[PDB]
Amino acid sequence: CIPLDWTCMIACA
Amino acid sequence: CPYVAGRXTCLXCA
Amino acid sequence: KGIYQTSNFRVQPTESIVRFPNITNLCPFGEVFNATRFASVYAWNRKRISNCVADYSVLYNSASFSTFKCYGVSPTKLNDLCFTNVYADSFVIRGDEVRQIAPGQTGKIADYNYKLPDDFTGCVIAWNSNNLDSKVGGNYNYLYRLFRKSNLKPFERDISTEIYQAGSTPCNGVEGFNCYFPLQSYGFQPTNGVGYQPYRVVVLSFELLHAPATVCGPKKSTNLVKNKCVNFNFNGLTGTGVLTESNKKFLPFQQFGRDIADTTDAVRDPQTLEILDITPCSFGGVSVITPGTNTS
Amino acid sequence: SNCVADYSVLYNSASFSTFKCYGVSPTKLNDLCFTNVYADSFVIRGDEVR
Amino acid sequence: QCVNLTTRTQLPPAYTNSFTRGVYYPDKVFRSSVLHSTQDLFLPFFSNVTWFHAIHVTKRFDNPVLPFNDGVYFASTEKSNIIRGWIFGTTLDSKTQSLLIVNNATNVVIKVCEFQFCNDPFLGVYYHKNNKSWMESEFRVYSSANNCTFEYVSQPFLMDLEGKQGNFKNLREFVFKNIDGYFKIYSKHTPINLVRDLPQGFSALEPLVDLPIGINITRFQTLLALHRSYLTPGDSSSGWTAGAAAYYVGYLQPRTFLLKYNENGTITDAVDCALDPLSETKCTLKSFTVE
Amino acid sequence: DVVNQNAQALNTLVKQLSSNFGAISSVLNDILSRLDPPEAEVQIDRLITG
Amino acid sequence: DVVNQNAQALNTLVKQLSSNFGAISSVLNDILSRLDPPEAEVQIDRLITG
Ligand SMILES: *[C@@H]1O[C@H](CO)[C@@H](O[C@@H]2O[C@H](CO)[C@@H](O)[C@H](O)[C@H]2NC(C)=O)[C@H](O)[C@H]1NC(C)=O
Ligand SMILES: *[C@@H]1O[C@H](CO)[C@@H](O[C@@H]2O[C@H](CO)[C@@H](O)[C@H](O)[C@H]2NC(C)=O)[C@H](O)[C@H]1NC(C)=O
Ligand SMILES: *[C@@H]1O[C@H](CO)[C@@H](O[C@@H]2O[C@H](CO)[C@@H](O)[C@H](O)[C@H]2NC(C)=O)[C@H](O)[C@H]1NC(C)=O
Ligand SMILES: *[C@@H]1O[C@H](CO)[C@@H](O[C@@H]2O[C@H](CO)[C@@H](O)[C@H](O)[C@H]2NC(C)=O)[C@H](O)[C@H]1NC(C)=O
Ligand SMILES: CCCCCCCCCCCCCCCCCC(=O)O
Ligand SMILES: CCCCCCCCCCCCCCCCCC(=O)O
Ligand SMILES: *CC(=O)N1CN(C(=O)C*)CN(C(=O)C*)C1
Ligand SMILES: *[C@@H]1O[C@H](CO)[C@@H](O)[C@H](O)[C@H]1NC(C)=O
Ligand SMILES: *[C@@H]1O[C@H](CO)[C@@H](O)[C@H](O)[C@H]1NC(C)=O
Ligand SMILES: *[C@@H]1O[C@H](CO)[C@@H](O)[C@H](O)[C@H]1NC(C)=O
Ligand SMILES: *[C@@H]1O[C@H](CO)[C@@H](O)[C@H](O)[C@H]1NC(C)=O
Ligand SMILES: *[C@@H]1O[C@H](CO)[C@@H](O)[C@H](O)[C@H]1NC(C)=O
Ligand SMILES: *Cc1nc(C*)nc(C*)n1
Repeated sequence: CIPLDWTCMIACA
Repeated sequence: CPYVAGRXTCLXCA
Repeated sequence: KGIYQTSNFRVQPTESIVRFPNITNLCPFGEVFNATRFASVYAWNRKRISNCVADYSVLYNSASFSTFKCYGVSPTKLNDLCFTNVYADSFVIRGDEVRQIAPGQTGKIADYNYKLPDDFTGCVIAWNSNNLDSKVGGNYNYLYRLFRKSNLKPFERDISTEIYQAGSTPCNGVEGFNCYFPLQSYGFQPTNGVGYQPYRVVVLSFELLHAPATVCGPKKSTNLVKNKCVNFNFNGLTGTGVLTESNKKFLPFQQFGRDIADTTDAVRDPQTLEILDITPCSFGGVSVITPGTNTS
Repeated sequence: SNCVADYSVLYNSASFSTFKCYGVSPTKLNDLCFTNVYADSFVIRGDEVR
Repeated sequence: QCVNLTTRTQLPPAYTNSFTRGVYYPDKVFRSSVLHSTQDLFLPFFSNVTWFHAIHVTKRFDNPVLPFNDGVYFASTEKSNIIRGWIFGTTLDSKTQSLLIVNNATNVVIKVCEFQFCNDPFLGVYYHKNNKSWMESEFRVYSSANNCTFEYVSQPFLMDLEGKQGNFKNLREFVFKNIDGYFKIYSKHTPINLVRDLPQGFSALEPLVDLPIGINITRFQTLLALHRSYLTPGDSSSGWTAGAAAYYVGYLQPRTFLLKYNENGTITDAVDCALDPLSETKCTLKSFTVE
Repeated sequence: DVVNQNAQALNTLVKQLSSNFGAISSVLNDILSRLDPPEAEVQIDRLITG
Repeated sequence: DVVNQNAQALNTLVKQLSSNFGAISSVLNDILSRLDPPEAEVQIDRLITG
């Protein structure tokens, strides 16, 4: 998984 | 009792 | 004789449309209201409720509630709505303190253990649990906070066990004279009078009609018809209008769109995630031209 | 008269089943002062508390 | 295990200007082509915000315990992913509950526990010369965690740990609120290219998560990651270097803002109506232009 | 100025439909979707007066 | 008469602040020091409308 940013993974359970 | 009377969560135990 | 303004041209709706999300499972009524263990009121448990049908009529077989009071919503409207950000708070208190589970209450529970906000939206459910939480010789496993330096904030939980200083001399972390453990045990016996019998309390909190929802009432969804005057029901939001396809692009956290008059003019359909404009059916001025009714 | 209405001392022993205030919110009682205080006390049966 | 870092060069605190930053979406309602007035906890326009540094030339590693007040605007300018998360609580020891949000280079871990936090909490990346790999090596933020009620681990991801140099490439903005037992987080990530300061511009922060934590928060502390290699010799308290990063802290207060929604529903401009009489005139005229 | 004043008065009338007037919402459908006819009557009477 | 009428209108506006408008008091501070924000909202909304 390559996120757009790590901060968008805070709301990704 | 989890405690003796007057101690712990049994402070109000007469 | 003259010309007279009348009402604007009205179009009546032809059919009723219900659009709820694709939701199959039932809500965990057995897990919430029929749990084996309940939390203490100082360490009250909060459980998230999501992706389920709130068909509360399944509680009619097993459950009997002595208290059921809703605040931001009428009880007879609960089947027609969808609920946003649902949480269930569960704890055990004595019978005399059930009245303290309400907004704007004082007392030791409402001050030191569990506090509801002033603008609380949701329902408070309580029922007697003497046969489950009382035992011969006394059940002392349920605790409450008797001592605190200040009142709790709404929906705040305090599970600290520091020694309370009830006098002038410091405690230095040990018990003694005017130095008490802040948590005290309820004494629940089956021969206690009502008022000192244990009551299980479930507090449901939710938001309504402002956001995407995933907990819904047991309403069946119809088909989506467009370009006609209909009565609609989008996730609990009712109304009358004509639904057309929209060019608006909603952000993923948005469910409804509003205009300058704060009326809902756009909605995302919960099954097919398209944006639909909402337009009122009635439009256009009408005048009648007459001679005298004594003439014709 | 001439006393501090610190009702939190009742939290140890009292356990009321009815507490209803009329001209005042119960959360405002700690911040107020009271003019002509009288306490009326009697005993009735439980059906007549309403 | 807790390590108290040494060899930090002492500097006076720095300050800068948050020009029009910190505006977030106040609700979840779509609006378009409208000027909408709302009252909420906003960072005021042209406010005096505190400037913190992580740099090694001088040597800075700024993770002080800061007050929370009524809400925090947090903005960080990074290139090598140095800011990893934050600590929220009151006493920040085992007597009270605290909220942990942290990126440990693979997941985002959100925990609400009675942490016995370290006096100098940090994360650690170690650089290998033999196969040129930067690896997550240390996690030294707490010594114990007991009696705890909220746990959340995110989906796994891949994040670059290389301590790059040059200009700052990422601007990450946050608004933290703690209202009625809910921890509300708003966020916005924009790509940037600048040297030292907080950029001037407008970007509306979108809602991220509402955490039902139910704890008292008065103080907060930023978690940073340091770098260790052969270029940094010594023990655990001295043998380290800091990658280049900076972060900015502002405070929210009740304000009335006039938000501009464009044709596509994006908040593109705002007026802080209590800033000056000209902005108050803009607010009462419901217009960004005054004749 | 005559044309602008008439247009401004009509647009002010349109914009004043978002006033709550002391009710829980300025939206009739939002009130009627959540409340039974008695409390709905209370809120709607507030909106009608405003 | 012009001066007297304008002075009388402003003084009447000042004197009309003592009207209760159906609320329990005409004093915002007396309402706020006795009631919590839910019923205080009802009384203050009555005073605001008046
Ligand atoms: C609530 O929980 C109790 C206990 O788990 C359930 O009682 C069980 O019911 C089944 C079938 O009726 C019996 O076979 C078990 O022996 C019962 N267990 C006990 C301990 O009595 C009860 O059915 C549950 N009620 C609901 C509505 O789920
Ligand atoms: C939230 O935490 C703060 C900080 O611990 C609490 O403020 C303290 O309150 C006590 C008693 O009221 C005082 O003796 C301290 O001096 C206060 N400290 C500070 C730094 O303000 C506050 O009471 C807590 N909030 C709640 C609702 O318990
Ligand atoms: C890091 O520094 C802190 C404070 O400078 C140390 O905390 C002190 O530890 C001593 C011994 O355990 C105590 O007597 C003090 O009361 C502590 N002070 C505070 C403010 O907590 C800590 O031990 C140091 N850590 C290491 C690993 O050396
Ligand atoms: C970052 O934290 C997460 C959560 O604590 C770690 O994921 C767990 O790692 C342990 C140890 O390998 C496993 O037993 C668990 O099954 C993992 N849980 C999940 C949900 O993945 C993760 O390993 C940490 N990463 C680093 C680099 O420290
Ligand atoms: C298991 C938790 C379900 C939560 C559903 C939340 C949305 C619905 C809110 C109202 C739920 C009704 C509660 C039970 C009502 C019982 C009625 C009665 O017996 O008088
Ligand atoms: C002994 C007479 C005291 C007179 C006090 C004057 C008025 C002050 C407020 C009245 C408080 C009455 C007791 C409230 C107890 C609340 C505890 C509970 O809710 O269980
Ligand atoms: C990389 C990954 O897992 N995802 C899924 N997302 C979730 O929110 C779960 C969205 N995303 C982001 O990078 C924000 C991609
Ligand atoms: C809901 O179900 C329908 C089939 O009844 C399907 O076509 C639609 O894509 C679903 N919507 C979702 C899963 O969001
Ligand atoms: C910002 O605050 C600091 C500390 O109060 C002060 O020294 C500095 O002058 C302030 N800057 C401005 C521009 O007001
Ligand atoms: C080589 O890289 C791997 C992972 O990239 C690392 O675990 C290992 O320690 C490295 N080799 C040496 C000798 O350090
Ligand atoms: C907190 O944890 C300690 C040890 O883990 C335990 O002794 C104590 O009872 C706990 N307090 C609670 C659960 O309130
Ligand atoms: C709005 O979106 C459309 C297409 O989605 C685009 O062509 C247009 O430029 C956008 N407008 C603005 C102001 O960004
Ligand atoms: C057995 C017992 N235990 C407690 C805590 N209290 C009483 C009165 N009795």
